[PDB]
Amino acid sequence: RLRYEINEDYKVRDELGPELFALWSKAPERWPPERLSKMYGLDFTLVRKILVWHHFKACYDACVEPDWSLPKRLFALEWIRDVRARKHGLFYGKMRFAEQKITFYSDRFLFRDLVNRREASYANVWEMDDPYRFLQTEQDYEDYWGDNYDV
Amino acid sequence: MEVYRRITERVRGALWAHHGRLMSERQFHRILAFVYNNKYEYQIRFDRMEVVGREWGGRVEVVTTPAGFLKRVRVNPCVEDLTLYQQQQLILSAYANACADGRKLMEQAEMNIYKQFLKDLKPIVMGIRDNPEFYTVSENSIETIGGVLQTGDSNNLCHTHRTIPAAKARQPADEVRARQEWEQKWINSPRGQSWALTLRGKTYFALHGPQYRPRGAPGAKKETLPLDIPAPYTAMDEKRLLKKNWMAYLDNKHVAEVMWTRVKIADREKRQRLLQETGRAWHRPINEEAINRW
Amino acid sequence: FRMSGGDMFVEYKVLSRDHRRSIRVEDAIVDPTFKRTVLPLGWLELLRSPSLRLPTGYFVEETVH
Amino acid sequence: KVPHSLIYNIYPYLEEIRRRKGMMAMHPPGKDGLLMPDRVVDNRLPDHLKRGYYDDVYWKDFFAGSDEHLNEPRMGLRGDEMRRRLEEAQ
Amino acid sequence: DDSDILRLRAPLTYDMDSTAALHVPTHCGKASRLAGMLQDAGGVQVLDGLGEVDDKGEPKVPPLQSNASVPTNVSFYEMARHPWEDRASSWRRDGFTEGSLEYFESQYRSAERAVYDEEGRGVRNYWPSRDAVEGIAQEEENDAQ
Amino acid sequence: GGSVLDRSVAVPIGDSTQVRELFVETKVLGVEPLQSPPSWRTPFRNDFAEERLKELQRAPFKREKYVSLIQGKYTPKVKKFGYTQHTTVDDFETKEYKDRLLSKQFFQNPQAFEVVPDRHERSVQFGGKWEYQRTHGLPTVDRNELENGWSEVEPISDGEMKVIEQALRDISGPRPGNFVKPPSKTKSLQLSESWWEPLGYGWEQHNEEQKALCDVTEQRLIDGSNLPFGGKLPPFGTSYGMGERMRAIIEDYSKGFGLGPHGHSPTHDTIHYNTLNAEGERVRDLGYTDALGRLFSEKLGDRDVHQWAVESCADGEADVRQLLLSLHEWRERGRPPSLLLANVLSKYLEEEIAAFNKGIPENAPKLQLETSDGTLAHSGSGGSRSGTMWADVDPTTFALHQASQSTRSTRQNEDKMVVHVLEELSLRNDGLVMDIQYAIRENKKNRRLRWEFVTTLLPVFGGNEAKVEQLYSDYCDGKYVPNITVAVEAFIAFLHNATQHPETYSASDYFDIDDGKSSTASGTGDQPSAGQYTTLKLLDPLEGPFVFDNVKVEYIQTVERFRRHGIRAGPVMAPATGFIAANCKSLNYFTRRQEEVVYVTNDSDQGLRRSLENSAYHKTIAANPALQYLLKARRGAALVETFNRFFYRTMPMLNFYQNVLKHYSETIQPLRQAAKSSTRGLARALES
Amino acid sequence: YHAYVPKGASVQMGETFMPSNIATAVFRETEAAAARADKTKEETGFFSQPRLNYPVSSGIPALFSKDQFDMQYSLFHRDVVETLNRHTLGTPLEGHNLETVIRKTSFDATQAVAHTAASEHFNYCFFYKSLRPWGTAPPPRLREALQLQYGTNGSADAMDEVRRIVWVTAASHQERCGWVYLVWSGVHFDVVEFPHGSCPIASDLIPLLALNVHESAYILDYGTSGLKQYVENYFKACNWPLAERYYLMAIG
Amino acid sequence: FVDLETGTSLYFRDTRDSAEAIAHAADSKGIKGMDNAIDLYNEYRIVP
Amino acid sequence: ANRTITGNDGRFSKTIMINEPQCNQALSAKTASELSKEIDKATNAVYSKLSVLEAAQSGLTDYFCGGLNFEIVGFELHMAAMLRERAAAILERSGACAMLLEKADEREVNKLLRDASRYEDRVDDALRQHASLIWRVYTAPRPLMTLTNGKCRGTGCGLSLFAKYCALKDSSEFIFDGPNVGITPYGGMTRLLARPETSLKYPGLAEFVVLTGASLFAGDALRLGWTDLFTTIPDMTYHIKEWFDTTEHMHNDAVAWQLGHLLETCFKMKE
Ligand SMILES: [Mg+2]
Repeated sequence: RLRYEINEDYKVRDELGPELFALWSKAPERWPPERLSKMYGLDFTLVRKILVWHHFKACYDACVEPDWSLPKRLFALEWIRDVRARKHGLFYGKMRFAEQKITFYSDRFLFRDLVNRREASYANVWEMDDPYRFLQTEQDYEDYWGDNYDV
Repeated sequence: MEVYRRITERVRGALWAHHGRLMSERQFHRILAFVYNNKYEYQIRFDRMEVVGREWGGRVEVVTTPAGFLKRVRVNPCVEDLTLYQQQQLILSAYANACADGRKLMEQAEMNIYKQFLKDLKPIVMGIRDNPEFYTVSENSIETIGGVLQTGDSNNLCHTHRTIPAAKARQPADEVRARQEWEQKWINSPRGQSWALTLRGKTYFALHGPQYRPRGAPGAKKETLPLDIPAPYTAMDEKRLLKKNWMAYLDNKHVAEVMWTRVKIADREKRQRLLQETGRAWHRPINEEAINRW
Repeated sequence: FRMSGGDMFVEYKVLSRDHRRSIRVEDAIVDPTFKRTVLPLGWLELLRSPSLRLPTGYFVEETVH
Repeated sequence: KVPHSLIYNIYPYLEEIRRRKGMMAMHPPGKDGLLMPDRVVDNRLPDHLKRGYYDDVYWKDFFAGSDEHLNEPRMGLRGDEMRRRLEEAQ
Repeated sequence: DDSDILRLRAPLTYDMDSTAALHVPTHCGKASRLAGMLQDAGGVQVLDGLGEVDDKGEPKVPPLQSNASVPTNVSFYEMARHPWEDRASSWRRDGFTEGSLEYFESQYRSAERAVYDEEGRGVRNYWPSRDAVEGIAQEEENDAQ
Repeated sequence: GGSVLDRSVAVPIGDSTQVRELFVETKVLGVEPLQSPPSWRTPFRNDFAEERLKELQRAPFKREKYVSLIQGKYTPKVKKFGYTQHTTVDDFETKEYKDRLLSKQFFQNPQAFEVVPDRHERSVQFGGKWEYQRTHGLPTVDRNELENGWSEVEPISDGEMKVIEQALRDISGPRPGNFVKPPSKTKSLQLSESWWEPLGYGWEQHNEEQKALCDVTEQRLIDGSNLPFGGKLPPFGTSYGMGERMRAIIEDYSKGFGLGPHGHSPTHDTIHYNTLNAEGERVRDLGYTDALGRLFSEKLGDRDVHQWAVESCADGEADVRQLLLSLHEWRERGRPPSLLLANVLSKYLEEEIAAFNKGIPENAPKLQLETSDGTLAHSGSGGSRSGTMWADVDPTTFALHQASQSTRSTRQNEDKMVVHVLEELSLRNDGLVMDIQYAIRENKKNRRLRWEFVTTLLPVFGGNEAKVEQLYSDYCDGKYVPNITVAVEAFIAFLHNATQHPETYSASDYFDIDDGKSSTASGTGDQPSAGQYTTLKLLDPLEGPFVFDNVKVEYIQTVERFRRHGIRAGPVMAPATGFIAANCKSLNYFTRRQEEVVYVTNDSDQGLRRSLENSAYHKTIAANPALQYLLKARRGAALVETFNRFFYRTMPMLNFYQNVLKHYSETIQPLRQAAKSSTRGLARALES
Repeated sequence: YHAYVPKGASVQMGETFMPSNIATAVFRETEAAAARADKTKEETGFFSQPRLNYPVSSGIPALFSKDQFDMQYSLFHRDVVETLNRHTLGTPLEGHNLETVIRKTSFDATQAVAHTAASEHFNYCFFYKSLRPWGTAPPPRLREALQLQYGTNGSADAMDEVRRIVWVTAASHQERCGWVYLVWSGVHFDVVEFPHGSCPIASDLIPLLALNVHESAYILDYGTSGLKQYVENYFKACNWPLAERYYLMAIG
Repeated sequence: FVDLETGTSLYFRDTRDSAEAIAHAADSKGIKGMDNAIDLYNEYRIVP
Repeated sequence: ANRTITGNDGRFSKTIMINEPQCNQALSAKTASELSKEIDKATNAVYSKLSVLEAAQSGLTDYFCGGLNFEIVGFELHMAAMLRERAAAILERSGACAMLLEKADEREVNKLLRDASRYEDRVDDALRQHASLIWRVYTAPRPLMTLTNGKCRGTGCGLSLFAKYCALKDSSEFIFDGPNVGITPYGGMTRLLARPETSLKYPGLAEFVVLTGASLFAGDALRLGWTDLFTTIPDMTYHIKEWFDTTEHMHNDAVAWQLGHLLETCFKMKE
């Protein structure tokens, strides 16, 4: 009764060996999620999910403890959206679709950001994708780290 | 991105067209991923250096990383007296000639990447055409339900090329083994003994000896025989799918077929354009029997 | 992070709390003989960004031997 | 119009717009990716030629029971395996 | 006058025609962005006699040179290469455990030189006895022992 | 280590005494800073002594058999890709890395490292609840060595690129089976499903194949009446959907793809193929058959195929099995006949082909068997080789069609020239001759080899390029080898013409040039170092004599790897070519006569020197400072090497044919033994 | 690209041998071709020439040079069709089968144009369909039929005898304008000679093989005295199995 | 959509100028943007 | 803000129409720099499968697009020349960026010169904005179809011909002139005329059109292979709109087919 599974192109068995583990082990900063995400023909949420699982499998394999901040780092936008949603509608959990705003944007709504992105420039590639480019104001840093009482 | 993905789809499609082999989506994407990461590496190293564009005389100087980023601008006090508009245009044109030099560099780099990529495709591509069963017919020969009809004209103009020695197989592997046989033959000779003490010799041993790489040093530590993936003799993704679920089989073979068709259409478009440029073809269909009469 | 002469060299980026102002340092010794990290006094005014939560740039400003 | 809820889908697109600067935007000079066929290639061989063609690369009698790769599917076969075919036939 | 049309072909300087060169795509994207980039670079620097040549021809305030060169060690295919065999390809192959493969190949070799010439005469026989075909290798038993 | 970072550690050379007594020459270059050697070149930071002791203690184990302790296990175990268990590659793992890693792993859990493990349970942790921040991941390599230390990549040339993309544009040409899939290849569907086997899917096709091509003693016939739906596809709304998904699978698997004769997909919107079975009828009235096929089946008549084969081969002619095989594959399963079968049929059927060819007008297609061109594909000859109207026909369909015709019942020996050898060998090696001939063709196509031959032999005759061209074409076939006299004065003429105006012959024929950037003390190597011609350079592998496109890439890589690093061996070294002796008036190579052919060796010389010095050009050549090294070298073999190299790069095919005859005289008698033995085999088998 | 390349031209690989002059002359020929194609699209009538099942870019093997066959196909036959179209429009015969034109114009002097053109159209068609390029060996069943009639105590004597009677019939038609058919009367075989502008369907026979005895057929190759050689070659190139399946369909 | 051949030519419109698609001056080589697949599995979903 | 450029948006399609019937559709520097905004903001929009640029003409004008407005350019060039004149007049009146020995004269000379250079800066801006506009059309990320209805002067020629989808109606026309107004042609069409293709098909045509100001029409632009597309259908723009209203998905398979089918059924001349 369990015999078939959707999406046969990527099997869980084959993702047990994590990809390019002999590289991003040795300098995990030079390896943002993008470089690896070009490997999978799936959508965004799925491939980031998979990358998280890779990191964890790798860690358990090498007998060291995994970065638990990693899921928060890859999903950072989703993290902050959930934090601010939780503060807005007063609840604890993860925001689901029914509770999204009903605003209807115009067709060309993204233009300003589009020309801002298209014309961006970066000194090195680390600046291009650092994990923290999501954050500008202090409110951003206060929402991103509220979890670790250390930070 | 584009130039690569076109060639990779060429490979996948051709792989299924000529033999019944499917390439795993996993594999197809991981090729491209390797190209991408190559480019990324070249970027990493490209940002450590700077390119200097210069406008009028030397009195407008612009220092910019080849990626087009701007680091410094030096200017003569002469410039300061112009106009805001002309100052802007001047600096902008210096920046442009900087981006030009940088882009020249990068384009050499990219040519290099393309070469490495091709070299990595070669065991697959030459995997499919180097078999005793592989063949092609000319594109202008009619195809009918039994088989393919003979092109009539210029019985001199059709030459069938053959990639394989028809007598006993000599594979690329035998050639590499021949190369290291000659390496050792040269080294172990007296004249080679004296050569191995030269600077040329030690350059050769530093680049191309892997065997002497100390434990933990980057790079391959043995010399590798060239990969052999003979296409009709190696089952790849179709057998796993056929065992597991028929539906994914039909879908993946469908994808390969579609890609092959698409590639072929592209080749027809390029052919058509090259035919029009040289004036043998008109700009609208003038011959409709070549289409409607089937 | 790189090695020479027996010790570590690390690049880092110093920043105010609101990340308005910043300074890069290329090769810094990682030395665990310092209980607390030391900077040149001049940077104190360079790194002071008086935000809303910290009306004066810093939360703690005192004098130590 | 675009619903507020569905905009996240545009993100990866918008992302590699931002990230396309530098080498990732670069295409190989001279190469379009569209390679037209020019010549005609056929490597096919008469059966007696391919009987021992792959003996050195692989074992002898490489094409043995292969129906697609041989015009005579039964050649090179030892008697037993020849008998098997009829055995399942009757 | 012909010399005047000869003059037209010369590239644009700012000394003659007082206009900067056009180069179009950079002007298209970055024209409105320039103030930003400039102030990111900490403004311009007004120096003195940048492109101004001295008495004997030497540059006054020596000009800035580009360090840029095409890096030659950077192939990624040898950076991440096959996990056990050292090959530089991108091709994913599931190999067999070394030492499985060795044993396997050994017993095959034995079995086949057992079938094809059973009497060790040395020539290939396509009509083998029923005892040599369905017969088990004694090497297996000997290995158990 | 190839690298910028790969320099060694500080090493001792002794006091002033031992240093002056060590070094002979010392040349200095400007001061630049000291880079610390990387971690893997550093002996104290890299010591593996513990692990090497572990290897050695386990070393006697490595010398015994591998034996499964499950007896009756044969199949190998699969090791999958990317599993941590199986990774052998250490990129940066030094003793340093292995120790940092060891320690981190130990403080993760200690109970992994105990021989008898105690209970392992998680306790609190001293850094905080977030301590993982200060702990996690694997030890990190220093980023300087990550970035900079990597080997120097071996430069890929444009030659190997053009080869690869040639192979890339070879595979993009169409295969004849894909647009309209033959009903023969669409019977092959098998699913692992429990509903697929009960209904024999391709049963009517498979039945047809069996009945037509197989003897009734051995055939299995599927009956549709007993099959689930009556061996059919059920009417639409009846079958609960079994039938519909049946149809879906079939229509999806049987669909064609790629481009058809009208240049479009089979599924294209407005334009269609096979309208009203217009192609079906086009096969009906044409049919697939050779003219040669029916001429043969006419002359042979009734009598036994095998009998005919024992006849058409006398004992020493050819293996009967070979032409039996090729005949079977040609008659049914219609194929192009192998040049073996074509030679046999040529000397068998000559009067029927003569009679078929005797009336034809001038500009109309004749019927001819001549294999002078390497390849067998009968799209290559214009279809005029056999009587075929088709480029290709898939075997199964051909066999069905011709079986729908009721004809068959289903229910001096010593001295040889090169031409003599190829026509004799044409019977006993199909493939070898096929190769020689394909190669000959490709060499005839090069403009480059032609231009070399021409411009080399022009000065000797000095005359008509008509005679030189003729001699070129005759040289191609082995019908001409140059006389050694002519050879020597051609070489001389070359040195002259290349010296007097250097521009043409240093931009076309290549000499290696001296690098004054490199200076050491030797008498040969100094004349190699400044302002001289070091070596005579052979043609690049793209413009050279023929090599197949399997190996062309590796051939290229090897040529470059060897030229760059100054390796003299393999394809770079030129084989010594033979010529016709001075006293001998013979035009060609012969299998038996070895004294007609003369080699110019280092030790035994052909008078190249005495012919050089006594030549009228000796002083104008002595003028060139660059040639002075190739004239006089420590190795007196400079002249011999220049000579042999010259005639290899100019006239490659002398060595080609020389090796052909070499091989012939080597392997011929084994082949005659095989032939006679097999033929007599079928002979006594036949009469018995 | 097939649609865009004109009717005659062959689409091939550039060898870069073209000087700019002839390279321009070609484009001009293509422009002209486009113009004449636009006018032939409107000159198109009801009937048209048959598509050939076999490539004639080179000659028909053992029979015709390229120029011979293309002087039949693209010269005489297409004229016949232009005539046929001119005279079947504006008449009661508009838009009917080739048959119902042949059969309803039979034996009348007034419609002789329509009938002649029609029957020539059919003859040429059937002639093209009667030629298989490398020839074929006559099938067993047809040989059995023919033998029962023509054969006198010899093996497939019927084949030599039929290809003799065809020769004789051809030589015995003096005018050199017409056709020779091997046909089935419905009760027996025979070889009939039709004059120009006459057809086997008009006489209600069933045609098996066609041979073109017009002098315009063999003139460029075999000259004026070469008819015997011509026929002899025709049998090297003829199509028997067609004749057979027509015979068997006629019988049932 | 895919079955009807129509519109597949449009992936390849850069071929319309031969000396350009070699030169790569324009960054748009593809239907929706920079290349034919930038994001295949993401973009299209923005339609309700 | 100037009501110079106007637009019509369907669900999946976008119409940008240039409205300047008075000066014969000759774009100013401001209006061009504006068009390069509306074009790429229409083209980089999320839902646009096709962005159609055409000329909005109430029947006053038969031009699709003019060149630079030569009246404006001529005007301010003349002004600049006049200011150089006065400045030279007073420079040689006192002689009987200019540094002098008198403060009043330095004052007014420098004021004059500065204003002159500002004028010239406006001309230069005009040229740069037109050229960059052409580039914008050339590099448009999503498909931009330029319907050419009526005549084009030089930079207008550029604007219509370099869109990857450039359609010609019967009324379409190209005038590359301006050696007749005493200037060298602009708009990049020079490139098209110099392609080795044009030298093959029509040797000499390049000199004919560049020297002699001479009009090329739809047939000539088709034979030269400057564009693939031509149509005779009334009010094509409406039909494009309503066709892309009935379309459904955004996946590039769908888009490719919808656009392609549109092209084949109308703009390619099959029938
Ligand atoms: Mg904004």
